[PDB]
Amino acid sequence: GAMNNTIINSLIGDSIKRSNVFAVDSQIPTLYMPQYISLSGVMTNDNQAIASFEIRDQYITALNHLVLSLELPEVKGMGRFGYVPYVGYKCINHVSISSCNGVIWEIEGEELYNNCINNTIALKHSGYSSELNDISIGLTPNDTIKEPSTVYVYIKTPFDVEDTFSSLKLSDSKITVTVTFNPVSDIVIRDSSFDFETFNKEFVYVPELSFIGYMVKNVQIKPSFIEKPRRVIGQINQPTATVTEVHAATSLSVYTKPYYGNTDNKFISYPGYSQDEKDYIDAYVSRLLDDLVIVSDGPPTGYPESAEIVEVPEDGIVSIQDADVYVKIDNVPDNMSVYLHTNLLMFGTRKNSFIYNISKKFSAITGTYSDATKRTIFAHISHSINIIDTSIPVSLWTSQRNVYNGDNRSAESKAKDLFINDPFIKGIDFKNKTDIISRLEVRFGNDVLYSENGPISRIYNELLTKSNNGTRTLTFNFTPKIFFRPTTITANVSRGKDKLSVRVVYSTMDVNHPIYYVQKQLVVVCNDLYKVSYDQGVSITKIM
Amino acid sequence: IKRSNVFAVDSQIPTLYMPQYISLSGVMTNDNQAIASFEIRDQYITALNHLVLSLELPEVKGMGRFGYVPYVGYKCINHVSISSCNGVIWEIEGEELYNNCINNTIALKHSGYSSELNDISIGLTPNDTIKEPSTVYVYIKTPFDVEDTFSSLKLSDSKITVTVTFNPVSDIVIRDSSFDFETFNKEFVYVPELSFIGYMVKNVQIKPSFIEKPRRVIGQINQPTATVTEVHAATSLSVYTKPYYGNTDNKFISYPGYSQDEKDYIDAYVSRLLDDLVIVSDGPPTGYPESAEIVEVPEDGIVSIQDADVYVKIDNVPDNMSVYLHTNLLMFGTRKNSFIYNISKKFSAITGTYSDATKRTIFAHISHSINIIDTSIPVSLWTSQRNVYNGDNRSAESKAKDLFINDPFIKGIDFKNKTDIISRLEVRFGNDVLYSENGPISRIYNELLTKSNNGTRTLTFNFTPKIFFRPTTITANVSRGKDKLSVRVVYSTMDVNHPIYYVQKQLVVVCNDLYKVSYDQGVSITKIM
Amino acid sequence: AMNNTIINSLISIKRSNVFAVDSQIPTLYMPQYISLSGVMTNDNQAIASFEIRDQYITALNHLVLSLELPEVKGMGRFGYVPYVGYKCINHVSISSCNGVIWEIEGEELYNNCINNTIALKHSGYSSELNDISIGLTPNDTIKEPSTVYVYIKTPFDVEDTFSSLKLSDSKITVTVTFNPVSDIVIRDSSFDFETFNKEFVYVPELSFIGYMVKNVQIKPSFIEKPRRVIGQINQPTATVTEVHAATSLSVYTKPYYGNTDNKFISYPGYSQDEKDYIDAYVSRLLDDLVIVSDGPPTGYPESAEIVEVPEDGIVSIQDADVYVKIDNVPDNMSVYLHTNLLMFGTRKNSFIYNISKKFSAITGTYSDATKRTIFAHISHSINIIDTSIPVSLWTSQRNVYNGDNRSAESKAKDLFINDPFIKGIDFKNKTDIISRLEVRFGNDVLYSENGPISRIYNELLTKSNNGTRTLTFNFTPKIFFRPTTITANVSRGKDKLSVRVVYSTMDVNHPIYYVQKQLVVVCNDLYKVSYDQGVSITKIM
Ligand SMILES: CO[C@H]1/C=C/O[C@@]2(C)Oc3c(C)c(O)c4c(O)c(c(/C=N/N5CCN(C6CCCC6)CC5)c(O)c4c3C2=O)NC(=O)/C(C)=C\C=C\[C@H](C)[C@H](O)[C@@H](C)[C@@H](O)[C@@H](C)[C@H](OC(C)=O)[C@@H]1C
Repeated sequence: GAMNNTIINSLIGDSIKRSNVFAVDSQIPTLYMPQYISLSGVMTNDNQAIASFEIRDQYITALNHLVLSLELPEVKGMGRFGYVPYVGYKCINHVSISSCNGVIWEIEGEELYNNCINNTIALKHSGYSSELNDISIGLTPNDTIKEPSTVYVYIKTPFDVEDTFSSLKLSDSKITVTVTFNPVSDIVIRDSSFDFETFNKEFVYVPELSFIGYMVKNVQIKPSFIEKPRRVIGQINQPTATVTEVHAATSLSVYTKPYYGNTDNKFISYPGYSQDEKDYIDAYVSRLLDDLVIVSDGPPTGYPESAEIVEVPEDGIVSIQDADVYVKIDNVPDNMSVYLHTNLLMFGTRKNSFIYNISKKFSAITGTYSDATKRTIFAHISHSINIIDTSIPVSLWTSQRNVYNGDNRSAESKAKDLFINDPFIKGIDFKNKTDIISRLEVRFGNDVLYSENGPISRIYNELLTKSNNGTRTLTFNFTPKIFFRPTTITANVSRGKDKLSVRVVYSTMDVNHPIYYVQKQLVVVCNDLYKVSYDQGVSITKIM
Repeated sequence: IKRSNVFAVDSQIPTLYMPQYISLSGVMTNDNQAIASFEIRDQYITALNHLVLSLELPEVKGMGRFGYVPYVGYKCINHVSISSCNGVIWEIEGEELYNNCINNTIALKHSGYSSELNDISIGLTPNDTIKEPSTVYVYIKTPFDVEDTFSSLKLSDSKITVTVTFNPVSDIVIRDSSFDFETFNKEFVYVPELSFIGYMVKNVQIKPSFIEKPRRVIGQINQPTATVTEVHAATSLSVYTKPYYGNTDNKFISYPGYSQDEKDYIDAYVSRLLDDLVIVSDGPPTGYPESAEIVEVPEDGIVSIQDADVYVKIDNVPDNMSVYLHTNLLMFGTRKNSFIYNISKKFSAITGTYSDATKRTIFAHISHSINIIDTSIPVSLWTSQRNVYNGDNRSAESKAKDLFINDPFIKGIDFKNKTDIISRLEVRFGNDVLYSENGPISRIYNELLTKSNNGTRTLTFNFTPKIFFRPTTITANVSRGKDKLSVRVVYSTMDVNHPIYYVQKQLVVVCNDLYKVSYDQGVSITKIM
Repeated sequence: AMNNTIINSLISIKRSNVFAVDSQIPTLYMPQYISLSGVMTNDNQAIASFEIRDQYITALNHLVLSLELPEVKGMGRFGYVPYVGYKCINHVSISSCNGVIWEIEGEELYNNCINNTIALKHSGYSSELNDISIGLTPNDTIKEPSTVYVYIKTPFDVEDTFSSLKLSDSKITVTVTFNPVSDIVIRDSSFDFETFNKEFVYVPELSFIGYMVKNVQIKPSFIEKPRRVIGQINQPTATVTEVHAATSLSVYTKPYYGNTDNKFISYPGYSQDEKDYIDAYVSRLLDDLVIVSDGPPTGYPESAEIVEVPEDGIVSIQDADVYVKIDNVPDNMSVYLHTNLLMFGTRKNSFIYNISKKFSAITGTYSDATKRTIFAHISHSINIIDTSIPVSLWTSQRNVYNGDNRSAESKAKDLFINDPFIKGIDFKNKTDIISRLEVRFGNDVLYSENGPISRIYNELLTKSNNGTRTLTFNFTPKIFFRPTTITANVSRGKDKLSVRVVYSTMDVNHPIYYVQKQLVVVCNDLYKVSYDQGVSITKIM
């Protein structure tokens, strides 16, 4: 019939005991009923915004999947304004889940975001749209820059790992969820024209905590284990950080963070919603091109005396030292000539030494002059502009270290600069592309626990977690979560093996390049093992 | 201390079986709805799962614009029924099968998602090939696939009949007026083939199982209520809206083809409007209705349509010709002195260059505020009775390029289902409120828990693992009248002078009822009560 | 707060605890990421040997091969193939003192990782590596040095610690055989490949997750070992002998470019979509297709038929009409179309495969500043096959015409592509050239299909967009169960799998007809892992 005769004869024609692979006994589970519960908080104000949510109900036996709502207000007025990508996560400074017995679980804003970086849905929900993240311009004092919106922040906790099995049980105890918010300055990208002073005064965080509550008939509570993260931020430009009292750790993550305290946090360009490396680069090239190639009737005006604008010769090639720039613009009027800004942005430590000129990073600029709009429409640009260039704060171009003026752009271009205060920036560039760690050494006391010359620990992290944006992580727990006691790195207090000392070898950069002056901070995250006890309320105990 | 072996495991000998991919040709039957019946009866086919329906799409020859809807294979399905001699074992509505597969990129690609199928192709001669023949594969996801061999549909020497009801070819096709649909609808025939993974099991040990059967109730047009009766044991409840285009001719100004992003829909619309929006002509433009207000662009480039300023600057315009802006391309107004929804006002800057060689304007950059809703407005609503103005002030050429879209699985009020029109949801078990929300938090949980970007407002009752456990259901009380689920929605208030306000809405409520699979004297299902 | 309707609904039968679980103490162990430098050995194939023997290392899994790609300096066009790290691999073999435990062919390891986006990205998929870079001076940097990571997916990773390869105080040798650097590199004639091939050396490093296990309790396990059979060139048959217990059988086709110089007109670089391949081809052809010149164009062969575009704009190449209209053309110059850019035919007065006929409309604007044509919109019928035709076939002895009527400038821009993992007859493996598939277990027919339904099931069951015609026999969960296999009957002759395909035939006047095909049949055989006196495998028969 339908089955092939070769198969029928292979089977039809018994002694050995076999496991039933075609049927299973449908086990009756614990009688329960779930419900999505949303709660309004209590706002408190260094005058940091803190939201407190109290969960106390006889029928809320267990809970998991915490989602924080945030009502973003209508933004009216003049100037350029936009929210940072995944705005909802960037709002969060700290989250604490505590009971009468103390803190059960807590996370720093950046660590919660890092744990959700692989979750596209959670990231989209937190605020990733052209409506929120593109930089909008307000023309009149009553013009709407941003329409009001609601964002949803998934607060991933260890209670979600195995759904109902991992859920936080409530032993007739009061659970308080505390959310500490970062200043609105962090989540906003704006220009000088925008009235931030008024905005910061008028802005208020409007949060609402949602969770999946479970009403369990005759609950049989058993003790569980929980991994609690603990971060350590090293001193400015120090290649070392130490995590004290490490007794039972499931993982250790190492990454870098830039420090922009020495700057005004202003940047030349921002790509808006489009977040690819190419998008960041293109946004920068587009901003520079306005001043880089000028079609004018006589030498261009409105630029500093320090600026050296050169007329493009008949051959099209302009020679800036060793660098040759080919500039050819079509439909240029007979009364006008093509000009090139040979030193748009320049840096140097000594008056007659090596110079880093952004105009030298261009090799070919082709376009057509529009008689109707009286502007140059660029066709193709050949350049060597990188993600680092786009990530250089404006302050460093005009820094005291620089012997030259630095910023030779027009006043128009300078006015379009945007303040970026994103709290979750990693590495030294906006895309965290440049790996500035040449070598990583992890020491458990005096002994060397781990060492690497390549980011193989990041490769394993990215592979094992199926993430495209991982960190140099040392996982100690390869045992299945919830159903087993996690495997940890056991300490030896007597031998001085109760600390994790991380040492890195930062890459050596050129002093005549502005990124050299971007202050660095080594972030070391340690996940400590704790035991959840439900005897006379919920409580946690550090495994030692 | 006693420790569990985490580095080694005893390799259990499984049930002796042999799988085989079996493909069957059906029996076609013809309201003259196309129905395909597939009979599965073999002593050696002990169990089956992973149903895949193949469809041989024919060569499309002739004149006019033609293209298939994205995921054409899923859109073909109106209903699927898996039945035995004891009756229906499992059944699903076309849209619900598609909804269950929306997160499966592979299944969606297989069903027909290509530039070859979905881009709108134009036929120039009556014998010109518009679309080349193709075969699409529709994965009919069933609860028998959840845990592979463990969840498989067992055949107790019983006849299993797979019945596939097909939607009319009108639903899966996007065409213009020039296309001879009358002939196509007559000539078109569904050519199906059902494939499945069959298992020959030596000494099968069948045990009873549980199955979730989806039930849907579609509310009346513009009625914000729907009720699912005889709810005794439900595992979930999904709530969504569907647009109803009966009050229209199902014609739309633009369609982006294969490129399905929100931006792609918007760009396709802007491109279609631009042909009539900015005109380079020798004297005032002709071929437009008297109702049209085409204004010559002044020297400064700014044309003022009320409070809205439109900057229009076209290069290489001949000395004998002038640049013109259509100030009321598409307009809507309920009353003569009320708010006006003007599509030309949705543009702020239009720059381009006139080509002397092709005698046409090549647009460079467009600054506009056009949205996904604009692209989703049926042409009929612009020329609606409620509109005191003419409405459609486009050229006869532009109007002839309009496409009929009859996609049966459209949700919300826009083509991308972006706009959430439910302001408040209220679910009642019997008479008592089971759940209520002011925000789409149930949709957020659905999208998060299922790792889907296109979820619905879903109330999940079962958070217990499937197949290995009896699903956690909402327990009913007949005596208290708690034997039904009533859904009441409050729609988001829109301004009356916007054309989309007149899109008829339909509330869809899906209930997953729990059934017990019994294998005593053939396969049979029993509703848990 | 909980709703009153829920509280009233809840407030004898045995129930499984779904809200709590006993946290079982696992086997005491400690993991460590261990990286090892190899031993390089050298038609004169590069082989890297990695020896794993340590008292602490009890078990291992997740093999990752690191490769140090050197700085590429000099003149000419150069770029690496996408997923360069996987393409480097010819063979991988994990062996003990008792012999080979597990081994895979380079292409099969890549096929097993094609659904893993992360593993593919790590192996080298960037604009920095895969876009074709041009070197202007002999000391100009074409490619900056980079490190690529190749995830060698093994059956020991399936269930993490449970599936891990245990080392019974035995020496485990990981042997990696490398394909020639010619395979992983896309370059032009201007590039000094001769020097590069001499100077290039594979710099590998094997990383793995080692486990130090206190009081390990080793139990025997099962392993699926792949076997590949490549049929004779263009032959629609291949047989895999000694098939006693197989879990699956995959069937696919590969092109053979031995009859060519492996040179191709265009390559899209990093952008790998079908449209990207097509656009890169159109862009390369357009330079010679539409010429703006002062009088008839020069620098083309005598065989070229360059026609001046009439006032009408339409140029008629036989039945095919090409509309060409270029703006801002100088008064002294005219618009010209190359009516036979690439042509193929087997007879002097028969059907022609002309590439110029594959164009219907070409619009653009002439730039006075750069003295070149800037194309705006192109209407064409160019396909993935056209882009996949090797240059040799256009100039082949089968062709009555000259074939390649492009300029010397265009011909110099041709790139050598030697990617070892190309499937089908096109670069995107779009064209399905198998009309029918027949699989025989011994002399009896096991499976037959007229459509690629086995490929559809493979793509669906593995959640992959790039699958093959696969016959899976094991639908039982891995590691926790003995896999389900086709059972042989040596006495009845049923101890081999014979695959017979029916290839759809191409048009003899179309250059792709002369692209050689190869049938590839992959069989996964079941083996038992024994740990008694070292690690050893035994074929299930
Ligand atoms: C993290 O989850 C684990 C929980 C551990 O803790 C502990 C104590 O809690 C558990 C649950 C809460 C379970 O619900 C559970 C199962 O439902 C289950 C098995 C199955 N395991 N074995 C056990 C021995 N038997 C038998 C013994 C003698 C002859 C054969 C065979 C099956 C199991 O052990 C379970 C289990 C535990 O062991 N499924 C079956 O019974 C079955 C009908 C088929 C199984 C098919 C696959 C093989 C299996 O799905 C595989 C893909 C894995 O995914 C799981 C094993 C999973 O492990 C990992 C790792 O993934 C565990 C559920």
